[PDB]
Amino acid sequence: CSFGGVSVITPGTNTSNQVAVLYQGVNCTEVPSNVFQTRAGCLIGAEYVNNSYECDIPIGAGICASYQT
Amino acid sequence: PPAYTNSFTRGVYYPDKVFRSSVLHSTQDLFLPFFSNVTWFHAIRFDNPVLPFNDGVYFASTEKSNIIRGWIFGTTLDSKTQSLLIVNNATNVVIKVCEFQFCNDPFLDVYMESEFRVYSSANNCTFEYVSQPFLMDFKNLREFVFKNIDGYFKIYSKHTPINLGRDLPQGFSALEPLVDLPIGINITRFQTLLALHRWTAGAAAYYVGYLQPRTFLLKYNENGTITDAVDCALDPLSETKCTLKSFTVEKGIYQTSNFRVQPTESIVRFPNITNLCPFDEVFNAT
Amino acid sequence: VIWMTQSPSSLSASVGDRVTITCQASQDIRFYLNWYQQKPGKAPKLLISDASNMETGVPSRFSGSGSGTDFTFTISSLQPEDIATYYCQQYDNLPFTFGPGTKVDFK
Amino acid sequence: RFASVYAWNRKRISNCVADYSVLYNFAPFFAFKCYGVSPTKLNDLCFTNVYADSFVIRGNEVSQIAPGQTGNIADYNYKLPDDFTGCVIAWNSNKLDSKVGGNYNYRYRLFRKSNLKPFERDISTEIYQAGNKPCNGVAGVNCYFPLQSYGFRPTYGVGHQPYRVVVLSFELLHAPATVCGPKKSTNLVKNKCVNFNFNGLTGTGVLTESNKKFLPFQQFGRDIADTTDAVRDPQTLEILDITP
Amino acid sequence: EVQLVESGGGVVQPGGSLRLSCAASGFTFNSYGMHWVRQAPGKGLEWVAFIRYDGGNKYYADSVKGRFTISRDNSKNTLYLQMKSLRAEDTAVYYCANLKDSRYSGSYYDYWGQGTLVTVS
Ligand SMILES: *[C@@H]1O[C@H](CO)[C@@H](O[C@@H]2O[C@H](CO)[C@@H](O[C@@H]3O[C@H](CO)[C@@H](O)[C@H](O)[C@H]3NC(C)=O)[C@H](O)[C@H]2NC(C)=O)[C@H](O)[C@H]1NC(C)=O
Ligand SMILES: *[C@@H]1O[C@H](CO)[C@@H](O[C@@H]2O[C@H](CO)[C@@H](O)[C@H](O)[C@H]2NC(C)=O)[C@H](O)[C@H]1NC(C)=O
Ligand SMILES: *[C@@H]1O[C@H](CO)[C@@H](O[C@@H]2O[C@H](CO)[C@@H](O)[C@H](O)[C@H]2NC(C)=O)[C@H](O)[C@H]1NC(C)=O
Ligand SMILES: *[C@@H]1O[C@H](CO)[C@@H](O)[C@H](O)[C@H]1NC(C)=O
Ligand SMILES: *[C@@H]1O[C@H](CO)[C@@H](O)[C@H](O)[C@H]1NC(C)=O
Ligand SMILES: *[C@@H]1O[C@H](CO)[C@@H](O)[C@H](O)[C@H]1NC(C)=O
Ligand SMILES: *[C@@H]1O[C@H](CO)[C@@H](O)[C@H](O)[C@H]1NC(C)=O
Ligand SMILES: *[C@@H]1O[C@H](CO)[C@@H](O)[C@H](O)[C@H]1NC(C)=O
Ligand SMILES: *[C@@H]1O[C@H](CO)[C@@H](O)[C@H](O)[C@H]1NC(C)=O
Ligand SMILES: *[C@@H]1O[C@H](CO)[C@@H](O)[C@H](O)[C@H]1NC(C)=O
Repeated sequence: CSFGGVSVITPGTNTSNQVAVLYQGVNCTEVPSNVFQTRAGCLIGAEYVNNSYECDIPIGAGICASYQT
Repeated sequence: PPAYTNSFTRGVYYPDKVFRSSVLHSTQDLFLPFFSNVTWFHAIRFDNPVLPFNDGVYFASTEKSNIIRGWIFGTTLDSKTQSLLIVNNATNVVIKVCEFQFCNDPFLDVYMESEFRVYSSANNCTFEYVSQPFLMDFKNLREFVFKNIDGYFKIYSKHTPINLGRDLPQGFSALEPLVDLPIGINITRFQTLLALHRWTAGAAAYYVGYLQPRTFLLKYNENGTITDAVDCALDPLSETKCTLKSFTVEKGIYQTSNFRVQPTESIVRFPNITNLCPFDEVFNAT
Repeated sequence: VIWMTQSPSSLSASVGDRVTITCQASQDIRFYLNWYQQKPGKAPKLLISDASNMETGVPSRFSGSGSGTDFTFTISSLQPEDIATYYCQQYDNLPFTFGPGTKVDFK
Repeated sequence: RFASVYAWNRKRISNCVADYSVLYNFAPFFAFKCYGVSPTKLNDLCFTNVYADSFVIRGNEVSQIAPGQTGNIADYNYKLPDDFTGCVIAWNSNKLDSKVGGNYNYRYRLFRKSNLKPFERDISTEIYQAGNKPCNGVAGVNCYFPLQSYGFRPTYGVGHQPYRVVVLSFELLHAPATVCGPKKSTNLVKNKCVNFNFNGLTGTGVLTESNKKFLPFQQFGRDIADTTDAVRDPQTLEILDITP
Repeated sequence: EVQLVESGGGVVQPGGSLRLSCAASGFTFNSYGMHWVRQAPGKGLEWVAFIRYDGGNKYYADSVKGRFTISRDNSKNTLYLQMKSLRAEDTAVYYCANLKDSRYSGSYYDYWGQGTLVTVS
């Protein structure tokens, strides 16, 4: 039965209070807006784009995230 | 009909009688949860209910007169079993734990200040207490927290002057302890006393919220006062702040908790069957 | 499990008569017992809480007494809206157990 | 005026500090039997309820105020339970409770249906009907008055003199704090490695003047890593640092 | 003025599952520990379950301990009873009750529901 750690990504309090959560190798249908499925787990609270920028907050397996837009 | 109010950061009390310097201490006790729905009673026409207790009570009130003038705690609010009574005179509070035959609509009766409209029997009390202030130290908020552990109570109190707002203002103020009574009483029901001036009253309003077992992170400054607190189950960023034991979280992934799907039901399959060893021949012979 | 028994489980009495209903427990419940009334087809309305404290909105015909293991529900007069089924409840040990219930009828 | 033995008082003792040394140097104390507790240690214990019963009895019946006894006092006048943890105190009062010419105001009940329960008090005056026939409130043959008056002439032997009795019964039921004694104390030296106790806090270290400020409700402080580093002296109310 | 409206009753195959829902609106709710009570058709009232004010401790009857679960949602003010592995001895009228306790829940008013007919055929 799926399981795994839960980590909280904060752009850094100083900037804001939003946060996104990655559930490591958890499918987005078995977790319990912006929901994105990646091979590294289920990413909730960030939208996935096809552009590219410099790493900001490493998420793992090629993906990153950062207060922007 | 009910009427609710959002209590933002209210009812944070000092957990123990210990001085602490500029220190973020993580405690786990009965606290009123952050950003909760407290109930905004009026009882003014005159209708004050008998509320449960369940785990303490946070009780706020905003009254410039002297109307909310004590409390009644108990389990049946009758004879045969004991009950606690906090009455609040103009000079001193008198806590009394006797087998009160409580009336249906209890109130004090002021001109002279009588007591015979509250109860009608005072048999066999084993506890008496007299302290001076207990109440009244633009408008002024007065907050109390009652909780009864094991056998003895605990009343925490804080009286603060506030400006005109939602009567539960956006801010922070820690509650400092008042008394610690060795009563030895099961308490599950309570209601509030009033004074009626001899019929006709003013305009009461009190806010009641219920305490729950929560983990808090309190921040004591240099002088030992609490200036801020973080409720470790209010979202994800508060879980991160309780993991780091800090109030400032810089930029990056911060691992906090563990995700482990639970079970559900519980099938239990086995093998069909076979020989059935006939009781047909022994219970049913000719 | 605290078993309860009620007596008599069938009863027929006319107007103005008095009705006693004994609730007997298998353990000791001190004064924690509720007496409900259920008219047929509706949710049960409570009448007596903690075996002696009659409520508000109920007439003063009903009365409750007894303690320990034996309790007593007493109707001093049968009005035609007293025809219902009466139930017990205990409170000390979870689970709470209702009684089997007694039926009052007219002659 | 102590009350007579069939109708004894019962003073419930509420919250106090209880110095038992005023017991200890008060009277000659013909009998002083502490049962559950030993009397040299009473000034350092907390009790919840201290029930003080009080009466008078004859001198050869002071041995009947004990758990599990027989005779016309302990059967049906005053029955101590067999789960007893109090202290029975008894002293002579022939100087006070006995007058010349008979003192007919101390009575004991000598006939009853059966015994009492522990701590049971009766004030009945109904004529015990020993015989098979009713005598409807008129005593005489086979039905007697139940309360007989004591004697207490001064010219009676020790063993017929009025002995006053106070029975203390301590119990510790539920409450986390109640009537308790006033323990030791000692002095307060400074700048010396000593063994200290500050209202429960047991430790070792050097006591020095502090510069911390506690909130009137706080007794002691702890440092980072959760170890006590300052206390407030219960008696003098001063804040002292503890170095190890 | 109190409203306890319940839903989820209907024909259930034996060994099936249901979610009985009790929408509560009126009193404050979530200050009272609430109960599920059932009545078999033609029989007396039984007892099913009890849940505290915070959803902390749940207590079940000694006959259905394990086949039912009781939960509450304090955001929408609802009670839920998950009924799995139903036999034919569970066809009943389920009431969503708030019993005038005074030892455990500490309530003072007696608020009963209306009752759903759960027919297990
Ligand atoms: C305050 O509340 C307490 C809990 O809510 C009550 O405690 C109850 O006391 C009972 C004894 O008086 C216990 O009964 C015993 O239960 C155990 C197992 O539960 C049995 O083995 C014993 O045989 C039984 N006692 C007897 C004489 O049969 C209750 O279990 C206990 N409740 C709980 C939850 O443990 C207090 O009584 C109550 N105080 C007052 C004054 O009401
Ligand atoms: C006990 O024995 C009797 C007789 O053998 C059984 O009765 C038979 O029951 C079956 C089915 O119920 C019928 O088809 C037969 O016709 C019955 N026979 C007679 C002679 O009546 C009875 O069923 C047996 N008990 C059990 C539990 O099997
Ligand atoms: C405890 O009792 C002692 C009694 O010695 C109190 O000490 C006295 O307090 C008064 C009031 O300030 C002073 O005037 C005396 O000089 C003190 N006595 C000595 C010997 O210094 C002490 O204040 C009491 N403490 C509390 C908290 O009440
Ligand atoms: C963040 O805010 C703090 C004050 O709260 C300030 O000292 C610090 O310089 C700020 N950081 C940045 C990058 O501006
Ligand atoms: C999650 O489950 C769905 C089917 O419910 C499936 O289509 C999807 O690929 C799964 N995601 C991952 C990451 O396996
Ligand atoms: C990114 O590009 C892929 C094709 O390479 C396309 O299938 C996908 O939809 C694009 N994603 C978004 C968010 O447009
Ligand atoms: C307070 O009540 C309102 C309406 O009843 C509800 O929308 C809100 O979610 C409640 N607050 C909390 C914290 O549940
Ligand atoms: C309140 O009670 C105290 C003692 O119980 C008494 O001295 C005082 O006069 C009372 N207050 C009033 C206003 O009578
Ligand atoms: C107090 O006295 C009453 C007499 O009416 C008695 O019933 C009760 O048990 C006593 N209380 C206690 C705690 O013994
Ligand atoms: C409280 O702390 C401030 C500094 O934050 C200090 O200036 C003030 O003197 C302190 N108050 C006391 C009573 O020590």
